[PDB]
Amino acid sequence: GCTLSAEDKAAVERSKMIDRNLREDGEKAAREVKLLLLGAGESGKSTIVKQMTGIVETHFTFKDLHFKMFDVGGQRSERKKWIHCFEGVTAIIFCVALSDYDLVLAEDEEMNRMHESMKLFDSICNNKWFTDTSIILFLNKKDLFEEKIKKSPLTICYPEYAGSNTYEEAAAYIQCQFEDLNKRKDTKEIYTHFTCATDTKNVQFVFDAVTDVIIKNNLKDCGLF
Amino acid sequence: VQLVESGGGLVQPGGSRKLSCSASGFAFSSFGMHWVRQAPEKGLEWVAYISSGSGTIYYADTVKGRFTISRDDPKNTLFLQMTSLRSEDTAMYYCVRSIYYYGSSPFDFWGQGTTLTVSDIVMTQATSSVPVTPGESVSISCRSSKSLLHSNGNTYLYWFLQRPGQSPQLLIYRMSNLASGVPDRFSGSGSGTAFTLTISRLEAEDVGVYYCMQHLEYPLTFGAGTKLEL
Amino acid sequence: ASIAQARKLVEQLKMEANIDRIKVSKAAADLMAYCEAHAKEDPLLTPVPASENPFR
Amino acid sequence: TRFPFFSDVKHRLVLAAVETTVLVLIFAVSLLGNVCALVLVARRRACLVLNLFCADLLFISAIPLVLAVRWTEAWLLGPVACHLLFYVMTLSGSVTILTLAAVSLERMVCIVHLQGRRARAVLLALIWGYSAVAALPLCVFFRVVPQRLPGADQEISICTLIWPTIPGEISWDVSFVTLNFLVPGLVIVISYSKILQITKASRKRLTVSLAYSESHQIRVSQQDFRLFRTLFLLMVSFFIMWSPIIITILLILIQNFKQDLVIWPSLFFWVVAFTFANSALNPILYNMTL
Amino acid sequence: ELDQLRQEAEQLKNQIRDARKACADATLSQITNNIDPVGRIQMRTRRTLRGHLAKIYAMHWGTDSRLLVSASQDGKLIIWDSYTTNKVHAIPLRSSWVMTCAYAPSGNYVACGGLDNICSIYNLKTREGNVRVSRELAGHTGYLSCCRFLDDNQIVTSSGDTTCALWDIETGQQTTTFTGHTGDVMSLSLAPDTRLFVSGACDASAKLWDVREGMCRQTFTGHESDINAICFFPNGNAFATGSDDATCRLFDLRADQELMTYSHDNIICGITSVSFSKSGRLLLAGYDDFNCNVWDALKADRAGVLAGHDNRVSCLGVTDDGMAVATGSWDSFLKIWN
Ligand SMILES: CCCCCCCC/C=C\CCCCCCCC(=O)O
Repeated sequence: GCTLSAEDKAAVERSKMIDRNLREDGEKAAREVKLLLLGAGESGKSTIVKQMTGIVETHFTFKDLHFKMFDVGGQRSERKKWIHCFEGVTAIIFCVALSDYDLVLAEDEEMNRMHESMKLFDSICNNKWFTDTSIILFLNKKDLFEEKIKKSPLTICYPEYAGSNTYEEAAAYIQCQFEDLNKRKDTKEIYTHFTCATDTKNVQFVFDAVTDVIIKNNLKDCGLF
Repeated sequence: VQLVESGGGLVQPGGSRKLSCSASGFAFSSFGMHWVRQAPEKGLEWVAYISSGSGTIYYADTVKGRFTISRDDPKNTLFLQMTSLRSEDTAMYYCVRSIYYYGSSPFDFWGQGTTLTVSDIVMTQATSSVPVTPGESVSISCRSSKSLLHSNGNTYLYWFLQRPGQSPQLLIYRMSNLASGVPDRFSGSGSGTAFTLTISRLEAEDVGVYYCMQHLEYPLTFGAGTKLEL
Repeated sequence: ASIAQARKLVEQLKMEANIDRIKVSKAAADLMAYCEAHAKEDPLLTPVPASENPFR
Repeated sequence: TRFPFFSDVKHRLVLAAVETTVLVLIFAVSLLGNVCALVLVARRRACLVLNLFCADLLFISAIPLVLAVRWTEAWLLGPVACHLLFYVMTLSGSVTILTLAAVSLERMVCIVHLQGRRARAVLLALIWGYSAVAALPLCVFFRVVPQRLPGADQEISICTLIWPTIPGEISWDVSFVTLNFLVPGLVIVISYSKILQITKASRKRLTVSLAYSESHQIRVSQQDFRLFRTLFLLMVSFFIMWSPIIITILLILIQNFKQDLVIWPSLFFWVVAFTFANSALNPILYNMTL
Repeated sequence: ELDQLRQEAEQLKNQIRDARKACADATLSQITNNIDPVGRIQMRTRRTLRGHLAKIYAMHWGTDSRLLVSASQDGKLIIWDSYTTNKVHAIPLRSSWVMTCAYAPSGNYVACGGLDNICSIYNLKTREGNVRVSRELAGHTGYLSCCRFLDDNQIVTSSGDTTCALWDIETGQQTTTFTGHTGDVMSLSLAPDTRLFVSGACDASAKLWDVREGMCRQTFTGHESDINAICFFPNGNAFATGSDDATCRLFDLRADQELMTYSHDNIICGITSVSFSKSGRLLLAGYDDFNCNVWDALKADRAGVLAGHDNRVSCLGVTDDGMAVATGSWDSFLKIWN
């Protein structure tokens, strides 16, 4: 500083301290896992939040790893104007209920709720903002599905289904449909888990999926994958 | 916003003494701090400066090698360690907060002062005292040995007022800008090496000694001070 | 309340269908006049000399 | 009894006609690939790999002079080129190997910590610094002596490597190969084995949890194979490409007390050319965009 | 009843179309065809502002034409000197999902907002030396898309609940609600006299509101997609809009018509921001193709291109003195042009 006055030099020093604080806050921010929570109505998102208006942000720590979970279900506005704000999240956690196969929406009594769930799922999978964002799919309320599957066949929602009206086959069929909604197989990974309101391993499952996603991201960045 | 100095008293010549200042009610760590002392001759002398990040420290050439200025942010405390005290160090020591950014007011709040007793750009104010009556306008002049107008367009002149029994208070910053809380009766003007402070109407609370200061380069220097006497 | 909304639209069109309008050529001439009158004051249309440009 | 480095009496002018082609092809291909690879990263930007390309280019700077000294039986190049020609390639080789080891270390650490500049600015200095304190005997101990090489009948000026003291030669060679060749190889092996172990541990974790449909296991297998192949190639290429010169150096060292003519004067040219060929593989093994 | 009202509404749309058509005696292109063209507008990057670590969404100039405020998704609202590139303030936000920011014309306050449906107003001039929250205005049920200060200690905001609001900051309550849009309200622009304002929405329409009465004065249509940006012409008698169909349009308030369309054949990206120069002869527009275009507002020709951003340009502003243009984009840099 040879052409600056004393006050200009002090202002430049203030700017450098602001820079130093911004860099520190950036370094702390980069170590947190950002998860975007998506689900249809009555999809068990409340239980998923419990186990781990505007936007709602939930913070937690597991195995010394910090997670930041963002619930956007309270917004009632065009997604395409604000969904791009979530480009760069570590993963999208998508909640689908297994008891909705024979239920219809209150708005349209002729529209199956699970087909709307698949429409949201494939709107999110094949977007242009989430081409490399992994999805952790939670199929909730499995304990309420194995008891009612015997009375309501999959043919109510899936007329082309051929097989047994049991949990073992129906769960795999639904998992296959949801995973096959994806088109970018080689870039996007879907991790499917079958859980319930009394389950406790959801946190470990999310931890494992996030660890794998971070490993793959680091391998891709370091030119090894 | 409060600054409390402590640690004063009588010191034997050649001894050592620490003065301290406790800050409360403001973000201490975001401000740089000055030590400015007033001798019994009632002139203001700038002693030391330490920046907000403690990376920049300046001393007056009379105290270099003997005084050390330091901070402790978590206690909001400013320290001054004085060694080899001389008879010329007897003074009222004031702690001053100062913040620097575009449009800021760098000498807004002064402390109360602690008494210590021991057993360059020249600012000229040719008039030592002006006889005044309430209700009349007054003009105080200050002249610098060097032009204070910098190439960036700013002129670094400050006007302060010290009332009897009180600490100095900032009135004008950078020649023409009125400090917060000061009534609009005060106005600053000038160019180059000539500066003028005008008061449209005096009240009972405008009595005291007015000082002019330059902040173009360190060390910071004060004027002799012009007194207004009823 | 669909009838209420229809009435709101009808009255908003009441406050739209009965307003004064001018010719497009007159508005274009007014824009031309404003652009020409202030042309010498626009530092982007007429580059300011470097000695007065605050950014280099 | 003093091995000539780059002089041969030489079946006539055909061997020169092919040695003047292979080296120029290596030079052109390595330079083009490295420069292109370097600039490819200039718009994709890591920081160490750039140094790898720079070291490869400074290494392949050598080819024209080694082929020039080979085009004749003597040097006719000067006692100062003999002090630089070999220290411009030993330095570059050491830098390349240490940069490879540093890249492996940083990749392994990045994978392990599941995610700076200062460290890099120092890593580069140490890498270049150690490749100028260890190659120092390579710039002071060469002399252009006429050894009266057998098969010329005249004294022929060859820039040989006089070694005044045997204990100094043995101690330096033992330290040079160990700290330049062996340690980076061990670092690379450990780093890539650890990366494979981390990947396999994660894949085992996501298999017990039953989080993979039958149809995706194929992709998982395909992905782990590709990862496995890439790392295996990166591990084995370092030893396959760099070992011949280390073996050659140890053989020349043991060639003083050993009297079995363990190495041919011509052989050291082909070994060094083979090493030059490594700069046509480095820009494609460590930059895989396919 | 319902049918009667709908039929009456249709006749009113017919008469408005007929009233507008009767006033279209000539086009603007038939009047400005004989004006000497602006030529070629060359601009160069003078300042680059570094320090945001995420996408920059909003930017606003101060009325001194020297201080900037910018908002990013890293949770930071930064105030810039922009002559020396020094940072003056860095305000951390309670919610990092910020989409809009504004600078008070007095320079004492800044405002911000986003996906938290709350407009936060900060006091820049305090005795403690730091910047603190002065107000949090809540009452919108959607994301806050744009906010602008008025000189009467009042603020106008627009949100994704399809409404606009005039807020009294000191009380912290809404004083006026502007309803009438049928889609998300994306942009606002205040008139130079701060007595009318315009809002552009996702129903492919813009509306002129009287900020003192709360009623809609007139509605402008013509865009084929959502309107992302809107700006007033300097004299207050016209405004320009930018939409997702890669077209800019100039509208006249007194003629109640569209005057000129700004488009070209190789531009297929949406428009994110629009602004006018001091004289109004140049129209500047930011696009999703990472570039910015300068159009001749009267001849509808492309007068220049601003390039150098590596991602979508999200915000654009011109100083009150007309000396410089500031652009911000998703690569986390701000640039100043002359
Ligand atoms: C790690 C080594 C990389 C060096 C690559 C360049 C190849 C070196 C070629 C000639 C250098 C001289 C080789 C012999 C040196 C040792 C001589 C000895 O004492 O036996």
